[PDB]
Amino acid sequence: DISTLPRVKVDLVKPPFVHAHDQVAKTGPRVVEFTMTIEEKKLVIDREGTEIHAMTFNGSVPGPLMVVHENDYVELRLINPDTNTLLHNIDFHAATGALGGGALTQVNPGEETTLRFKATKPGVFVYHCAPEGMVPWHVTSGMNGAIMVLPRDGLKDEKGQPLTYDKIYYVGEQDFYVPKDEAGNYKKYETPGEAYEDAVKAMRTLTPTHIVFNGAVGALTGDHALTAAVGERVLVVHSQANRDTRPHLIGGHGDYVWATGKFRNPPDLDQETWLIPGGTAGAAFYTFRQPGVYAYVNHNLIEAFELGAAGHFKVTGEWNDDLMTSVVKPAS
Amino acid sequence: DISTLPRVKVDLVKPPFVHAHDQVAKTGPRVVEFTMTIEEKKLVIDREGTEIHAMTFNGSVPGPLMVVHENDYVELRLINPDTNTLLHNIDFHAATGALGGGALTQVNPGEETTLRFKATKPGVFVYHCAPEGMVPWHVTSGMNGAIMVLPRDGLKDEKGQPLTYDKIYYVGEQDFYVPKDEAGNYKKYETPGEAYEDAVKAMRTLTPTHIVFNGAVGALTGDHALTAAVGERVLVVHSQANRDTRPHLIGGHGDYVWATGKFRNPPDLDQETWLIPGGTAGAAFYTFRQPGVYAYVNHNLIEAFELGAAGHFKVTGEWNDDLMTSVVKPAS
Amino acid sequence: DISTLPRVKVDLVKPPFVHAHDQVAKTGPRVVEFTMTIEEKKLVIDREGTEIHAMTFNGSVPGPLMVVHENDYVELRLINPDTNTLLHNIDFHAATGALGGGALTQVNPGEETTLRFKATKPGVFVYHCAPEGMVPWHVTSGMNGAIMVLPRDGLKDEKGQPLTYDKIYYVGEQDFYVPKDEAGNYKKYETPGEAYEDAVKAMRTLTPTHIVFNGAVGALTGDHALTAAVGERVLVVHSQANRDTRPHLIGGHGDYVWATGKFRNPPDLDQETWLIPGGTAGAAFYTFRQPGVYAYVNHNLIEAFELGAAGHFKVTGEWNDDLMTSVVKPAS
Ligand SMILES: O=N[O-]
Ligand SMILES: O=N[O-]
Ligand SMILES: O=N[O-]
Ligand SMILES: O=N[O-]
Ligand SMILES: O=N[O-]
Ligand SMILES: O=N[O-]
Ligand SMILES: O=N[O-]
Ligand SMILES: O=N[O-]
Ligand SMILES: O=N[O-]
Ligand SMILES: O=N[O-]
Ligand SMILES: O=N[O-]
Ligand SMILES: O=N[O-]
Ligand SMILES: O=N[O-]
Ligand SMILES: O=N[O-]
Ligand SMILES: O=N[O-]
Ligand SMILES: [Cu+2]
Ligand SMILES: [Cu+2]
Ligand SMILES: [Cu+2]
Ligand SMILES: [Cu+2]
Ligand SMILES: [Cu+2]
Ligand SMILES: [Cu+2]
Repeated sequence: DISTLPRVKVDLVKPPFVHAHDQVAKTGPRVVEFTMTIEEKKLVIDREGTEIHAMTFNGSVPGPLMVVHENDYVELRLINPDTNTLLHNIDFHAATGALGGGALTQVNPGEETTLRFKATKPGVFVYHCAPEGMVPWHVTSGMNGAIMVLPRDGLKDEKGQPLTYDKIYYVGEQDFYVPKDEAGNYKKYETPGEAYEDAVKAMRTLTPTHIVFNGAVGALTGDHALTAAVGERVLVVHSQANRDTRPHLIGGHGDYVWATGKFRNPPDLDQETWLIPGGTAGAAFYTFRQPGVYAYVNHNLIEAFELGAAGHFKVTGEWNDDLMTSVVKPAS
Repeated sequence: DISTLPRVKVDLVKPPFVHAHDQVAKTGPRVVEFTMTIEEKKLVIDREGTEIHAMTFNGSVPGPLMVVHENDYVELRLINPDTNTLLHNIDFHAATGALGGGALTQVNPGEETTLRFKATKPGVFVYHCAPEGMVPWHVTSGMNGAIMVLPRDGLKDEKGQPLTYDKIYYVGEQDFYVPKDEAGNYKKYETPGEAYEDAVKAMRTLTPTHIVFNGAVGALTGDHALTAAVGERVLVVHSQANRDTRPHLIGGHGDYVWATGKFRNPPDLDQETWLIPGGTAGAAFYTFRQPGVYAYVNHNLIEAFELGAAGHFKVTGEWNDDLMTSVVKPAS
Repeated sequence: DISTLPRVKVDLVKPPFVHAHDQVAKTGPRVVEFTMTIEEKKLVIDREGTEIHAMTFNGSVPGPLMVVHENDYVELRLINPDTNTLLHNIDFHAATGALGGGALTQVNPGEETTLRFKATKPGVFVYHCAPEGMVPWHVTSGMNGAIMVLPRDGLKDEKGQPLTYDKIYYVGEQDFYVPKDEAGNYKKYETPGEAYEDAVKAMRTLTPTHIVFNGAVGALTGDHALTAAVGERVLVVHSQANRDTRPHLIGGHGDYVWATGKFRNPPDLDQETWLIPGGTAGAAFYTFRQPGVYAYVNHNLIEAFELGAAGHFKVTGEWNDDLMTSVVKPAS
């Protein structure tokens, strides 16, 4: 009887940050209430000033990470304001039935809906828009995110012992297919609808023009680099709603990795690089052992360094010469 | 001494259906006899009427699923009628030696051969044609299928407890590379041989023009949707002889998944999406919990919804509001 | 205190062979000293005579396999002779900190450096060049290899029992992106630097022109086929520094496979084909059961048979008719 369960309202935060939550559940099952507003907006995605009409949940690419526990209910109020031009919906890969909710959440501009579903399987899962007949256009315009369903007793290692993270970040990776003219220059459009047939042709090449973290080339660099300290335990949730990726922490490892994101399985240990299939979220746990700059990349290095799938960590603390040292510095 | 073993003749059925078999072996090891006839035929693969010269085992794309038990012998009579134009052979990834049988089964039109091999490893495995110098042309013209070698005691979960399926379906996924003229229109040819150099050039782009289930866009929809009932346990065998895929049941999960298809390994649990590498068969087990339409897709959504890699399940039964419900239907 | 540990100097050998080592450690932890010389050289990569300016560690593509044990120290003297034209460095995915060593090993032509790192995680790992701003160009010009860190007690199966190999081979798989003119012909350049902007444009297509084992189409065939005997236990280490691959032994299996290459995890059993993600090394163990020719391929068969990712094993010994036999040889 759901009416007797506690309700808790969560205010979401912008990726790559994650809303406050408890790893080990401090309450019984709850109805966890979220609200998201759909925003179609112009986004500049590279250093050249290339602009697309992005389709977003809550104004960001990716959409925000939602965090609940196994056997909580998720109640999502989804709002499509009348300033938008398209029909949207939402499909949760965490959910059972009705196309993940897509069949029940079709909202025209000026409409809203509220969906509830039970989070029966623990793991990180993709959510994305999926309107009939226009599914990849919405997804590849940025309309995807992820949801994490923690076990009620938190994460465990391969021997069943607790794993506790100190920090968590969410990296959404996005493949974009920006249409090009005859000579290879990117086209611009006044409205999302203008782009539609050119977008289909661009997608059918299967060759993205940009692959980015957090919605733009260089988004997770500089003042927006991810941070940690030596000794900190960090969980990085990574999603890709449409196309395979292979994350790698340059200078580190994935100590414990759930490449396909489902926590009832034991983690893979000591990974250099792992494959997250398109339409999946995964999670990697690492304890930092050295300070400095790290690069976190899709290790198709062309995708990383030419097309945009690279971010940075900046790590503070003490250098350990036992792990690595320069014996003879570069010299003639 | 093989001459003292029982022989049993199996009549194959057209995908996505699977011939009758027992999950737990009710006899000792047997010689299991199959016959396949090669048929080169014209196939219409999309709604626009695009036609290719397909190369098939038993008239279908994919070829039929063969089912035996571990340590059975498979004896295959392979017939290449004189109405065909090409040399063909067969390579079983389940088999040990002679290029999987390919070296021993080269049949010109008007020839036949009989191969026997012992099924020593349990799992689902690809089989495909592989003639010297023309391997990817035959495979990507549809000349592939799969074989399932069940353990003698059936399937088991990750704790070693029995898993019994109620229904089984076989989804063969096919990448096609239809040659195009200067403007992007598909070419037509009178005979398979006419297409050969244009086919090589089309394949070398690494970009399929169509990716389909059961040989055509929309093949597993409408009257040919897959069916199940709420509460039924369904095993879906999925193969891809040449190119990676990432299956996903929209509105469901893979409860138990052998992504690379080999049953001595524990299944992965609770998968949203899984990667089947090209040249592999995998298997996913799901118990339906909600009625309605489900879409089963390759979750590169461009590959699914633009290029053809999508099918439907239609599921009968009772709706469970505890798992999902619309709290407020879409409204202004 | 490192100064009290034994030092041992290893002389590397050319792939696909591997330097002598012990599987089970016969000494305590050591400092293992390697020297590598960088060589930029012209390489002919196909039967048509296509030439690239390759960037190599020790004159080969791939670079040589280094073998140590867990908790050894690796000390690498890296030499960039003044006959080269470019800055180079090295990044070990086995190492912790400083971008895998890349930040500490930048050598202009005429310089050398010595790096030491502790091998704290067992597995096979990629190493590659990664200079700031030119990472994929160096990697996709051949500047990558692998390092194997064995557990001190050797390899184990999924039940923790020892696995001992009789022979080991290293297959480096390389994606090349040779620039093309308007009509599709490959361009030639006097120096590596001439090619740079054309190389960037070629890489951004994400479509390799060649995918090869051991640096050229057909490198592991003929007199250079890999050899084994029936009954021999063979470990094949396979790396791909940039792009996914899916190895398959035609006529065999991977009996025990570490697809993502990390030995603290149990192997996957009985694999037909396995996925090694780009930026990863994996390892497969097989016991040969039949003599004859085997093909070892990337099982995207277009990549294998059209673009070059195929090699051969030639296996001596006795044929076993119980496993496979021709019952009726091909006939009219
Ligand atoms: O846009 N409806 O609240
Ligand atoms: O190429 N990944 O869908
Ligand atoms: O092929 N996915 O990067
Ligand atoms: O080791 N980074 O590509
Ligand atoms: O999906 N389990 O990593
Ligand atoms: O075509 N031979 O039966
Ligand atoms: O892209 N899969 O071979
Ligand atoms: O890249 N395989 O869809
Ligand atoms: O959730 N289906 O793409
Ligand atoms: O290959 N075992 O899923
Ligand atoms: O090139 N320095 O030895
Ligand atoms: O397509 N593999 O990076
Ligand atoms: O997509 N890698 O072959
Ligand atoms: O079975 N070899 O492609
Ligand atoms: O990475 N372990 O196969
Ligand atoms: Cu939308
Ligand atoms: Cu989806
Ligand atoms: Cu054939
Ligand atoms: Cu094969
Ligand atoms: Cu270099
Ligand atoms: Cu790397």
